[PDB]
Amino acid sequence: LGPQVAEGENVFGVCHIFASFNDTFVHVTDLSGKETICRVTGGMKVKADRDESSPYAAMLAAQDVAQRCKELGITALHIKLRATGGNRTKTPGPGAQSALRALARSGMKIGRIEDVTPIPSDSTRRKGGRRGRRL
RNA sequence: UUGUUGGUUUUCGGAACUGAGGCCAUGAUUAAGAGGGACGGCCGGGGGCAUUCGUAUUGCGCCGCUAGAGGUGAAAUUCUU
Ligand SMILES: [Mg+2]
Ligand SMILES: [Mg+2]
Ligand SMILES: [Mg+2]
Repeated sequence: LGPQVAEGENVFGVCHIFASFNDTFVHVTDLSGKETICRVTGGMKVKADRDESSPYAAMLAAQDVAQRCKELGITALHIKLRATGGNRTKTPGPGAQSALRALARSGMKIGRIEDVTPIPSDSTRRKGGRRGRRL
């Protein structure tokens, strides 16, 4: 079902991983990124909203992305990790490691890894007020 | 400053204006680790006007795949074939 490639050569995809503190997205596209092979999220694997960002949920999602990518015919992935970005946090959420760990452990070749968190050159006011989120 | 009068022969001192002189060693303290100002080469997210760029947030159009997404201590209001 995949492309006709020599067995000494492999076909590359791009896995956009969006690891927030509320959910994890494992999204594999082609090199252009316009076409999609398989987007599974951490909320598609758990029943509780609290666990949508869990490392376990991120691992299970990465595993479904790995199987679909292989059956479609992807063999290697370029990783593009991102946090929420913008005015929000820049550290990737707890599911970032498990998703990338699960991809490598699922027999998925890894190409180039790069952080793509959108960083503002300063921007819109952040939510919370000047006194912040007084939790 | 002439005692027979008066005219005094008058002189007299002072007070103004004015010209030419000489003479004074002729006449201006210093340059504030006070200040002002000049100049010189710099220096600075100092101020005003115009201009340029940056990515992000939000919205929209097209395309892809898909059933969730979001949010939280947990949720729900909310968005969604
Ligand atoms: Mg969540
Ligand atoms: Mg959620
Ligand atoms: Mg406190």
